[PDB]
Order: sequence, then C-alpha cells, then structure tokens
Amino acid sequence: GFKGQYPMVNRWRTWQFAQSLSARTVEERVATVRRMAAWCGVEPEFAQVEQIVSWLAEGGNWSARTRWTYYGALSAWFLWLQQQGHRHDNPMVMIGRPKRPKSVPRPVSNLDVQRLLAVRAHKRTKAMILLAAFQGLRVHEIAQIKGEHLDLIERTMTVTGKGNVTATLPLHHRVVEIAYQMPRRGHWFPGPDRGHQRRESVSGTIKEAMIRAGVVGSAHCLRHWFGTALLEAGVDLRTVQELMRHQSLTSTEIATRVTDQRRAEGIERLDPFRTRVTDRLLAQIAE
Ligand code: NA
Repeated sequence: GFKGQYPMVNRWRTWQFAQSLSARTVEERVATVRRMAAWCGVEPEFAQVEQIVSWLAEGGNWSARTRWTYYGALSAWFLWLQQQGHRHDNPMVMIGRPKRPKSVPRPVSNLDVQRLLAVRAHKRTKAMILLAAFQGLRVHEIAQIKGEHLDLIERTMTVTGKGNVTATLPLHHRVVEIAYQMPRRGHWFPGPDRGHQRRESVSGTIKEAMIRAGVVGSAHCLRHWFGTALLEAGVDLRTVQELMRHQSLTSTEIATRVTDQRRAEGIERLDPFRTRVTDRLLAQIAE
C-alpha cells in the first residue's frame, strides 16, 4: 500500500515545478530517484553512499551517457535534501563523477553547406571548403595539396591513405572545376611551411568561413558531412569508408582500385541541394 510511496520525492517534484522546470526534466529526475530507491530497497531520502555506489555500478548495464545523467539527477536530489535542511549530509560528495560521455556536436547540414558555398570569398578559401566537404580531406591534407597531385583528365587525385601508403581518390566535379582555376603544378596554398600554408591557417580559414555562413562546426565537421551526405545519397557504407580513407579499413582496402568505378559513381552523388542514416551507420564513419 505505502511501499514505493516516497512523500519527500513529491515535495521535491512540487518544488521543481515552482522553479519553472518542465515535466520532461522533472519526471525524468523523479523516475531516476524512484528507480534507485526501489532497486536498493531504501527510502530515497535515507540512501547511503554504498547503496548509491552499488546502484550506479550494478543497478543496470548503463551506457556512459545514462550513468552520467543518473548521477546528475541523484546529485540534484541529495543537494536539494541538504539545502532544504532535511538531511545534514550529502552522500554524493563521497561518489566520484562517472566517465563524462562524448558530447555529440551539431552535424553540418546540407543547408549549411549551401550557405558555405554561397559566401563571397577568395578562391583559395573556396578551394579549402571544397576539398574538405567534397573530397573529405583533413586540414593538413588540404594545406599540402599541389596541382601535380591531381589528374584532371582522369579526374583523380593522389593523397595519403593509411600510414605512408598512397591512395587514389576520384574527384568530385566541383573540385575538378576549381582545380582548373588553381595552379596545375605547384601548391594551391603557398606559404612558408614546406612551400605551403600552415595547417592551422587552413583550419582558421574554414572556421571563419563557417561563422560567416552562419554554420557551427569546423573543417573536421565538413569531412563528416562528406561521409554523412554520401550515406544519405545511397552510397554503401564500405564505399563511403574507402572514399574517406577511414582508418577502420586497412591501407590495402583503402588504396585498392578494384572498386574505382563504385567510388567514382559514389562521390558524384554528393549534392548539398538534394538514404536513411542511423546512429549505427554514423558510428561506422566516426573518428
Ligand atoms: Na537545490
């Protein structure tokens, strides 16, 4: 009858609503405190350190995110108990925070890339953006690119794959196009660093262009859009990973050209003006 009735939890619930908190926030916190209490077999306001530690370690096979969230709800509960004068101690002081979960940044969207392609900019800025977003190049790969790395007749380029093993990538038509406006032999981005610009200024350029385009993210996020947008266009996971030179593949699987035609047909589907990507697929191209 009274089992599982936790009058003090309901007091906290009412208090939280009066702080203008939402039902979503409050009911999730209350459910967590009740879950811990029922599993431990204790009234939630009297739970002791070792019970809470046991529940956070053994009450479920929690993900890192779930454990982090649960720790925060328990911290809010016990801090409230102490602050309101209901309990002298706070057992969470004795419990180290769990592993901070990976913060999932905002993925760059097709509309973001549209605006990035539309910002007025020097052609070297446009080239850096195109290499990141439409070839998946990392900023140090962009910085060192030379005209003599590109075959515009065969529409290919050479870049480092895994380790020291060279890879041959098909060129997106947008990159072929800007390549004919760039040096056909020397560095695209001349600078003091082995003849080219520093990777830091390539990163800084892409970052400033994204701010100007109203886009949050970085050059890395454009390489992630490259993979994400390829998957959204129907390209199969393995081909995307080859086009990205993803390190889950071996240098041989990356540098092989048995799949040249699938790769070339895949990369050409990339169109920010345009097939269902899941949390599982996205983890396949993550880095
Ligand atoms: Na409080």
